[PDB]
Amino acid sequence: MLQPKRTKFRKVQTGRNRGLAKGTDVSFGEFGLKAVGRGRLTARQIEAARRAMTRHVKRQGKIWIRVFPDKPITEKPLEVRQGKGKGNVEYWVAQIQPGKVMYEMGGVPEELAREAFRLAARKLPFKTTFVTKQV
Amino acid sequence: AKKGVREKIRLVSSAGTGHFYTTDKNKRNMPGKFEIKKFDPVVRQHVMYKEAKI
Amino acid sequence: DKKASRIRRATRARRKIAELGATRLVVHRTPRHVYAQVIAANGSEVIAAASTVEKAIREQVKYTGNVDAAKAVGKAVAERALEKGVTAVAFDRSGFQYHGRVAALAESAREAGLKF
Amino acid sequence: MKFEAVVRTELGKGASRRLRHAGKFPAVVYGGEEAAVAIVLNHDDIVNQMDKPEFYEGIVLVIDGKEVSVKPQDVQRHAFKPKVEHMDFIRI
Amino acid sequence: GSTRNGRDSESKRLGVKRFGGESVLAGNIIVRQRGTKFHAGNNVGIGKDHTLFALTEGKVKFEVKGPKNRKFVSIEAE
Amino acid sequence: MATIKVTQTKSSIGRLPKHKATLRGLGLRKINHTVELEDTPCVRGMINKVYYMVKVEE
RNA sequence: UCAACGGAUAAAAGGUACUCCGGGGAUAACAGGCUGAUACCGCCCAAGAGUUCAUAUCGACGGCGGUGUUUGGCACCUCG
RNA sequence: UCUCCUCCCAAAGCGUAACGGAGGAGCACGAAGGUGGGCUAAUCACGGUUCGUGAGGUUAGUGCAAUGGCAUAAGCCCGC
RNA sequence: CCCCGAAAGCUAUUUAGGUAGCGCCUCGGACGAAUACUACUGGGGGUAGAGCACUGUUAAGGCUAGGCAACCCUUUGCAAACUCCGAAUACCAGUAAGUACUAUCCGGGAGACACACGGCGGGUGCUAACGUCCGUCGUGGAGAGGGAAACAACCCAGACCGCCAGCUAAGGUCCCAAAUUACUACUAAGUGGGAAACGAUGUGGGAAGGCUCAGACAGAGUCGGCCUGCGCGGAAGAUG
RNA sequence: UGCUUGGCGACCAUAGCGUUUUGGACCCACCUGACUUCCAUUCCGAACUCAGAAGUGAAACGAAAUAGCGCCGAUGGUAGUGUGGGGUUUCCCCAUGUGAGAGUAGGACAUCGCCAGGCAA
Repeated sequence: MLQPKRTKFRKVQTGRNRGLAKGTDVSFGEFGLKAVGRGRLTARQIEAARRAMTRHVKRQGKIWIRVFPDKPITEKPLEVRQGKGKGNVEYWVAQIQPGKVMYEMGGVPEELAREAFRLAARKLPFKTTFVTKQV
Repeated sequence: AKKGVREKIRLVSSAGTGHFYTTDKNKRNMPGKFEIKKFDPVVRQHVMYKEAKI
Repeated sequence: DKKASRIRRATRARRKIAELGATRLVVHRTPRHVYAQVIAANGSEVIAAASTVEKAIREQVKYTGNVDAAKAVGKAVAERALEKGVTAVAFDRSGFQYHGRVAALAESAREAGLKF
Repeated sequence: MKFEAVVRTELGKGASRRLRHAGKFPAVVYGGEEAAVAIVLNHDDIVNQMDKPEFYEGIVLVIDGKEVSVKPQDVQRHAFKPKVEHMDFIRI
Repeated sequence: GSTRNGRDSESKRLGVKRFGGESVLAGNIIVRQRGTKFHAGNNVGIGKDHTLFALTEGKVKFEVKGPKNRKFVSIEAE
Repeated sequence: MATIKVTQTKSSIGRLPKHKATLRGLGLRKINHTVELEDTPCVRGMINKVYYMVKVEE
């Protein structure tokens, strides 16, 4: 599970997740898994998908995780009333907008990449697409 | 809480006008009686003023 | 860099003089030669100007780099500015210490009737 | 490769978007001494040839009847759909 | 079950009080600021708290000037 | 320069406060009320403000 | 350190199930309501387990719903 | 928890709430104030039982939070 | 009976369901465009966005001090309390037209200081709540009428009175129930008229591609992707 | 009339750095000397200062050249957004208005005033 080694601030206001992604191009590998939907990608979700991919490729080729969960999410404990200050950080998320290439793979055949990515895609909470490096 | 230790003092005109300025001092840094030229408004002149209590 | 250091030492006064809107008497001084300009408040246009590179001062003096030269230039620039109707100036040392030739020039420009 | 291109009369967001709804895409041709020209291209036409290498080496754009040799300079792609939103062609 | 936070100062109503082109009397505060976010130009004084105020009547002019590209408030004669 | 006619076609109930002010400024008072106004960049600007509830006749 | 910081007095702690009055559904306890984090049920992927064999049975890591159904949140109704 | 200061929330004037997110103050200083004159950092590189040269350009400094400032320094030294 | 018509805010409070000043209402007086709206002109922005120049945070590779790896370099992201940048709006001011009893000032009288929902920007909460706290606009409050089955707060729209007149708004036009016909498609699921991941030879359109009368696919077509419209499953609740 | 240098400015990178080359007529710089002391070193004539002028443009400085690095920068598109509508409403779309940031083409080795000197008209 990924999280910032340190942070300037422990808690962050919720905010909003409008817009399209910035890093929308396969920039390190040949194939990538791109987000079509919008959402929060938890660190747990990120690692589930990574394990899925890695197992499938069977120690062949390289994998680039291009999303880092750096937004702390807090939850109020159960049986606590509203108030008495912001809740405790429970998990970290990465804000995903449509277009964001989240993972990349190289040094494997495209069909193995498509399968690896389909398996990872199934661990993820929003829709994705297979993408290739372009000119 | 209050951490202030600088003692308040009244600087008094060396003329007998009885005009005084007030200020404060660190009694450790300034053990002796403070002396300083200051305008006395009664005699309308700059004269020496010397420390006194209150 | 000596020139930059000097210009640094000059800026505070020059900026002040500009703020005051005063006519400025700028003095430059080099190991040989010495210079004096009266400049308008705008700081662009020179009203009067004397130096030891000028022929008339160069001839009338022995060395140009002397304190005696600085007295000549002080006198010259003052007379020329008084002709232009420049009375009351602000003296810009231009980063040199008020001393020796610079002060000598200043004194001579005061003696000639520039007020500062 | 030769593509028909129409010079854009209406420019900006509302127009650009309408083209893209109509299966076309705004594009611009610049380079040399001639002013940049804003053109409409057919999406399917261009995009179908963008798999070919020759496309990137050079194409001809028939703009206002006149053949213009241009190389692709920049492509703005859609965020996640396999579409092209805009292209810059540099006169060759 | 409590907050270590809670605190905040009173807002100090800083900012430009008279914008470009405004007619000001001598004394009129133009800018209230912390430090020289704006510098004093012609016909503008600067207080101890870096308050810029009109030294003369006229119109407020903002201007970037100088080698550092600093903003200056001046009063223009009008 | 020439006078244009302007009708109010929709209600001013619920409109932004400045938009109601603009209708007042055109002289419009009720639905279907038409005013004749000198065509002017100023008068045009007011119309642009409330175009959604104003029909112009030129 | 009138710091409860516009500073009731110079000068002040508790108990009441022995209790009382005026009020409040402005405000809690019951039940209803809203919500569904949680829970419960279902489903998706299939790492694997299962002699062999993902899918007889089970289903890791993750994901999506449904119910109102636990633990909760809220304070809308009811304190003549 | 209660007053005060700084930032964020605060929606590019001002102002703007929550038992919202973060820190500070309840002083210090007769110079650490006035003014004249002067000066310019951090950190490296390299050579030397702090020193020199170079790079660098304020990443330093600011009596004490943060913010805005600061080379004409508001930073550093000295005389009066 | 007639005219006008709020507030549920700020500040303070042994104050919080009270009260005071202020804001908002009214009445009188003064004053008269100084006001509002718009165009133009002049301003300051540091928000949205964006970016990584700073501060942090992040990935890969290089290079290498060091002991694997700083620091740099290349590439790649993230930020309420980051900014090399940077809008729209809003605000301040000026100039000017037209429209408007506006603005302001001084007095008499108040009431109110429990707000609600909805939109938009946010904090909090689970980007839960008919939740909670702000900003701003609307409506309700204090607002009838028409629509939304019924429905303060949504949509349309502001009721002086009368009329067995006419036109329209939102919304509608088979029958309940006032009003519609023609034409072109699509859907077969009562979808319409609740529900996702995902699943699937459902079906319509579009633009390409591969393979094929030298024989494809199982003697003429066939296979698979893409962009799209509409449907199917996924889909269990308590009186009918 | 140039062509240069010096001073003071405008302007504040399209102007800047870096690199290369070049200059001593004047100027500028470095330079020479400073118990004798105007003045100076929290030590030092480094600086500041004074008295000078043999040397040298080495350094610096100026100038020229150089897109090397910074800087500037369209058109087009994109983002956002005011108003009014719509939706599949955690987020979008449509009409209209506005319109970045980044990037691309490209630009760019400034421009200008006052005074004075040298050279040369």
